[PDB]
Amino acid sequence: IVEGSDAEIGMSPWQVMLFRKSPQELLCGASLISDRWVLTAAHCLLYPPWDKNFTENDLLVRIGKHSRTRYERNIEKISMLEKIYIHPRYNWRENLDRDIALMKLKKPVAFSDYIHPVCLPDRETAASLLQAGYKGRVTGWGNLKETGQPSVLQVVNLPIVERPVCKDSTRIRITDNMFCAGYKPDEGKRGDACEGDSGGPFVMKSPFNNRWYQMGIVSWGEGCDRDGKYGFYTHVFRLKKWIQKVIDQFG
Amino acid sequence: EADCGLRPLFEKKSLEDKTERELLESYI
Amino acid sequence: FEEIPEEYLQ
Ligand SMILES: *[C@@H]1O[C@H](CO)[C@@H](O)[C@H](O)[C@H]1NC(C)=O
Ligand SMILES: NC(=[NH2+])NCCC[C@@H](N)C(=O)O
Ligand code: NA
Ligand code: NA
Repeated sequence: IVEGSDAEIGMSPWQVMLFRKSPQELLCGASLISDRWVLTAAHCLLYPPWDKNFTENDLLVRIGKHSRTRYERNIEKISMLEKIYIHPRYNWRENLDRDIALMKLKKPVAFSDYIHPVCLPDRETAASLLQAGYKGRVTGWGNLKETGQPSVLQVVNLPIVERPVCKDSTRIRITDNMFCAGYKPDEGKRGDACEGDSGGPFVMKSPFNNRWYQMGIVSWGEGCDRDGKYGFYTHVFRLKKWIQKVIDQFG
Repeated sequence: EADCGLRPLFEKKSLEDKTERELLESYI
Repeated sequence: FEEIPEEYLQ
């Protein structure tokens, strides 16, 4: 996260770290959506241009964390993966369309002050909140700058951007399964996700019921925090029918 | 889950975090 | 990164 701040303890209790077993390293962010299911970006698990195709036994999920590098004894919980599910129409060849994946845990994780699931949006919450200018929150342990790494989880609040501005900021073909967020050059303020934040959540706090909803997944960008560029996020609601089908069929 | 999105150390205790008000103020 | 308990790597 560029131009963010340290998270408060328990501020993002759905935060998940995707962790490679060997070598032991951070791979991506992710989010907890139930006691057995974790949501992430497909490109965190499958990206053939970079020879990336992880299997379940390659990975661990670390939940309840604050420090990036410490083993947070008596606080974090480490879970093994039962199965990975990647969206069948995830477009890794072109533009990362439908950049979404689910991970089912081998055993349910115990909720605590530090571990708690985020809600997924209904159609009405999505329609009400996914408006240009409305702000969401992005969290992660990724790099602090494009060109270093944080001691603890970082947080930044960023406004959703009008779709024509998103489209005009890039040569990549944007789809309805993506949205973009960030400040414009004339707005003064700054902030973006960066390398290592991929797969983590873009959340919004509903003013109707005071619950946090995951509207986006950190998907892609061109650099980090560049003027005139915006971060792109998987549109969770538009892919929720697939999420539900997976959980109903395999949960 | 039934209590999804309600954080133990914040909403469950009626404590606000340091920047959530910035989000609310943008929901015009 | 601090080493994690071996139980999670087995
Ligand atoms: C990813 O790896 C799995 C297991 O090796 C394989 O079945 C699948 O075809 C691979 N996907 C791609 C796009 O290469
Ligand atoms: N928003 C933004 N500038 N980038 C988001 C994608 C980060 C991805 N390259 C990674 O984690 O490697
Ligand atoms: Na364009
Ligand atoms: Na920017």
